[PDB]
Amino acid sequence: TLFRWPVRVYYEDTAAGGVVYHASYVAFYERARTEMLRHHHFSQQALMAERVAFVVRKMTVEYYAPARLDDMLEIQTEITSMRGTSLVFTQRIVNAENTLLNEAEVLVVCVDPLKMKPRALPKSIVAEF
Amino acid sequence: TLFRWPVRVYYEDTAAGGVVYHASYVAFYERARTEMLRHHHFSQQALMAERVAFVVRKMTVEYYAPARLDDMLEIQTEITSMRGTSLVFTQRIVNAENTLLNEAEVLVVCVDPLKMKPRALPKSIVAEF
Amino acid sequence: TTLFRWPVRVYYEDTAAGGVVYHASYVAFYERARTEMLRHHHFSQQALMAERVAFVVRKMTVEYYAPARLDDMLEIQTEITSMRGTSLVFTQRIVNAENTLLNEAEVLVVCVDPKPRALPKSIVAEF
Amino acid sequence: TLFRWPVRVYYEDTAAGGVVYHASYVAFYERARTEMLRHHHFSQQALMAERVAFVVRKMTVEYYAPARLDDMLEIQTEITSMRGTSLVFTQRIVNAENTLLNEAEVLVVCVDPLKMKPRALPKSIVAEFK
Ligand SMILES: CCCCCC(=O)SCCNC(=O)CCNC(=O)[C@H](O)C(C)(C)COP(=O)(O)OP(=O)(O)OC[C@H]1O[C@@H](n2cnc3c(N)ncnc32)[C@H](O)[C@@H]1OP(=O)(O)O
Repeated sequence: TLFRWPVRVYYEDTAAGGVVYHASYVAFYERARTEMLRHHHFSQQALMAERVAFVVRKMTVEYYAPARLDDMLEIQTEITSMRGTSLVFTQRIVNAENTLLNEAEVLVVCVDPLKMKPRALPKSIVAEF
Repeated sequence: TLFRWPVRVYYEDTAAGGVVYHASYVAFYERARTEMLRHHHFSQQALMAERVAFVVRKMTVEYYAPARLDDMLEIQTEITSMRGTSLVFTQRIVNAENTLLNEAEVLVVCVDPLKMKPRALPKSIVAEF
Repeated sequence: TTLFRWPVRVYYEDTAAGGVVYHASYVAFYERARTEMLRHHHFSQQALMAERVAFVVRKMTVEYYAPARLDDMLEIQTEITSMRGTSLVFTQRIVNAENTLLNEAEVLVVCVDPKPRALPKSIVAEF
Repeated sequence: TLFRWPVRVYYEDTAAGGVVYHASYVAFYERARTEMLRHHHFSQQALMAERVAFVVRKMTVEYYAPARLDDMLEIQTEITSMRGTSLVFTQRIVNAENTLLNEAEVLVVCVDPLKMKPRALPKSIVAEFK
């Protein structure tokens, strides 16, 4: 089920061309994943209490049009796949005119932050999604 | 042919998990492509002179193992495909023990800096690579 | 008075390997708050673009009293405490959810032509 | 006893105004302090494992002139005070033509990172910087 997250573009996100730096979008996507989990009570507390961390294993981003300084964006996020130890997030960013700026597909793996090796998906997360 | 670029990991690149933040690698890869171009005399000055800029159209990043604070990394970069308006860079990151940490494939489009619309690769770029 | 409040959530991108917010991240947080304060007083950046005005930091002093951490919801507090000629001073501080004072800053900002120009009369009148 | 460190300005460091973002200089200064420690044989990743870390307690930065894309900068760094738990770094940034761009003064405090509580500077670090 879709989760929406608003993001304002600030000077820090821009680059010399007047557009958002392409790596800043990657950070925006991470914020939206974090907020989606937070919304489902999967805070860092609840995660690291039942043995977890989440790390990015593979990420594909396709860039169509730029965001500019002071734009108000919407990050849209869905969990489209769940396996043994991993989830796939399907994400995209639109601007206030609903113009599609870029899209991402993010494979995420559940690990142990001390040693960082694949841990099975907690059943709480599987049932929640 | 392979272009090698060293990158040191600083606090600004790390996050609270104690490893490099996944978006930081995207910036590392960009620096290596910039320095690869610079090695062939395609500086920012030479590119502006021939009315050319490069933008990332699509990027896939594979995260195998973490970099940490104080690691001296080597980014390895090769141009593996050259189309009419487009270049594909294949890149990878190893640490000082030559452990493969990370790999990327980057589709880069040639645009004019005025309209940001695609344009044919400069003949010098085609001839050089 | 001019006191403006702005919330900021701490994300992974803001943290560093020590487990706390990287010290340069606070500098960005303070800039967002100045930007939003100006938006609240009807000086969005596209409006400022139309009046030929930009703002650049000339000098800043930051005091780091206690750290912010991943997932903290912070409040940036911002006041314009002086204005004269071409420049103005922002006084800013950051508190966490317990109202612990984490940080404070004094920022000298100069109005420029996107070179130093006098403050707009509307900006001075507003503050 | 100055320590010099070069830094190339990349597209990631620029902002919409065409110049380096004012917070990027702050990161440049941190890199130079880290490299000064590294030149004197100290690794902050290794020190972390010994429950030793350094945090910024106070910083002043003055911006005189901008850096731009592809500039090769030199960060210049000295330790000007050292006592108890703390060090003062005095730093500046010049460009390739030796134009003074930026200056900073940074009060740094040694802490146990587990508790984020100050501690005496390591004896070997004191020995190293006089
Ligand atoms: C390590 C990874 C990061 C790498 C480098 C970075 O980016 S560094 C990240 C940015 N820097 C920081 O986060 C440092 C934050 N500062 C601190 O944690 C602490 O100030 C610190 C141990 C240096 C110093 O603590 P001290 O109390 O011994 O020093 P000092 O007396 O000067 O502190 C001034 C005021 O701050 C208060 N104070 C100190 N620690 C506090 C805390 N944890 N929670 C609430 N208040 C605190 C003091 O009691 C005092 O309050 P009163 O004046 O009201 O009596």
